[PDB]
Formats: sequence, structure tokens, C-alpha cells
Amino acid sequence: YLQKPMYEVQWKVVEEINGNNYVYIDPTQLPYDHKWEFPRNRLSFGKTLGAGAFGKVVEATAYGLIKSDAAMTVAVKMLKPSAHLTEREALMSELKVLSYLGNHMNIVNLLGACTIGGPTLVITEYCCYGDLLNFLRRKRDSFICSKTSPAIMEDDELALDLEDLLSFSYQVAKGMAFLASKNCIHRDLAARNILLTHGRITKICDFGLARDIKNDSNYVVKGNARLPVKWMAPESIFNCVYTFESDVWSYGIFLWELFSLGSSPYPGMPVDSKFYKMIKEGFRMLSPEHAPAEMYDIMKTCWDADPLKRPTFKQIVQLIEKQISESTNHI
Repeated sequence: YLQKPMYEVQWKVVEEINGNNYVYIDPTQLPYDHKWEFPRNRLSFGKTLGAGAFGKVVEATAYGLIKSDAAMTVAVKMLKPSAHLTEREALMSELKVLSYLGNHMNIVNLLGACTIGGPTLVITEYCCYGDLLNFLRRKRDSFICSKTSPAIMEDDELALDLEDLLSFSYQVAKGMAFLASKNCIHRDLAARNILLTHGRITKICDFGLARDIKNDSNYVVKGNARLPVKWMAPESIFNCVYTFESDVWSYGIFLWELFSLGSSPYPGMPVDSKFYKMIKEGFRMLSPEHAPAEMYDIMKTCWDADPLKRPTFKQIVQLIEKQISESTNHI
């Protein structure tokens, strides 16, 4: 009888200085270069990586994607088989946004698409170690004791250490700097939306299509929707505005997840009316045990009540570059 909720593109591109303020570009207006088209008969689906309320992401092998004589593992985003054309247009819009952004080492990049002659599919890079949240949690024990035998995740049987966390901080800052440089806001930055691939390279993405948000307690009901309130800036929670500066707030929360070895933020504090209150009154999380003071300093600035006093990602990148440099022969 009526329309159920629809998948929407998570990342937004915004219009260049509304007036130190923000408005979204309708992604349908973005161009789509059909150079991305890949014949669907050259895709072989494997395991479902996750299924959410609107669709799923699956591992697949794409044959001749880049080199004619070479197969390649990819990830494929798709809606439910029953999805109508307007629902499927969201995936077209996602394709347009990824196309527009272009390629960076620290995002999950577009590799191709199947948008003709069948179900709409978006082919992206496959990240073999999965999401960073799960990685941190499974590798946690190896951080706490190096002699322990680390969780084997695909071909990665190495421990996690401080240098890993520093590298992840840096890489994610670089990927977010890249997004912001393209006037792109993520709006759901969190360890669950950062994936890990060969060389422990972190790639920022939106993995929400593979997630059942109703069964994820990190998303809470607020105003008809389910939102990652613990990652959100006070001004997003209260004014429903997402900005470059609220992405920075989220990155600060991500740094807390990182150095807490994948703890959920504000542990044991439900998102209720007093949570909202104490956030606006200036309550902030304490440092993670394993965070360098310098990294917690970054966190604290990411959480400045005044959005204009938060660092940009460009500045965070410069700050972490200085930390890593100064941390040599000190780890």
C-alpha cells in the first residue's frame, strides 16, 4: 500500500560555503561516467558480508575488471531483489558520489558497476580484514599481552600494538581530509565504517547497507530515525545539521574507540534525556587507558562545544604526522 523506509546515500556532498554554513547537493544531479560499467556475467558472488534492512554487501570475484587475464576479489553492494527502480536509484546516486570523489588509498574505492540489463550493483574494493571495530575487539587481547596468540583473521595472525593505533589514526585522518577536500561529509564516521585491508591499510566507507540498524544498539531512536548519537556532535543532535566540523567530532569519538581497543563509547551510559543534557553541558569521555596524552588532546579538541574551535582534518593530519615523527625510538 505504501513506501517502506529506503536506503539512502550516507555521504553527502555540500555546496561550497552557503555562508560558513551547509546545504547538500542532490546526488541525482551528479554525472555518471559509464566507463564504470562491468558486465554482470563476469561477476561470481561469494559469501554475504552483511545483510541489512535494504540490501546486502557480498564478496565476489570479478573477472577482467582491470587486467583482462586477472581475477580480483571485490565487494558488491546490492539492494533486495524486490527493490523498485526508485529504491535502486539510491545505489545510482551512491555510484555518482563515489565517482565524483575519485580515488584515495584511505577510502573504499569504486571499481565498477552493473546498472544496465538487470539489478543495480556497485562494485567496490574488498577489504579482507573486515571492519576496524571487529578487528580491534578480536585483536584486543594481543594488545594487552603480546605473548598471547592473536586472533587469526584471514592471513593476519599478528598482534595489535600502539604503532598500529597510531597508523590507523593517521590513515583515517588522511581519508577524512580527502573527503572534506571534496566537500564531502560522511555523517556516520565510526570504527564500524572503517575497513581494514592488506598491509593494515584502513579504508573509510559506508557499510550501512550490510547492517541491520534496528539490531545495532549503537544506533538509537531519536526523531523517527535511528542515529549514531554517541558519535554525533551536540549541534547535529539538536539542530539536525551535519557539517565538516561534526565529522571531526565523530573522528574524536573514533579515536576513543581506537585507543580503547574497540570499546563502545560512553560505556554503560544509555542514550537518554540526561545523556543529551550532559553532552551539551560539557561532559566528555575520559582518556582511554592506552591513548597517548597527545592523542587524547586531539580528542578533546575534536569535542569542543564550539564547532569552529575544532581542528580541521588537514590540521589533525599535520598534528598526527608530528606525533608519529616524535614517537620514533619511543614506542
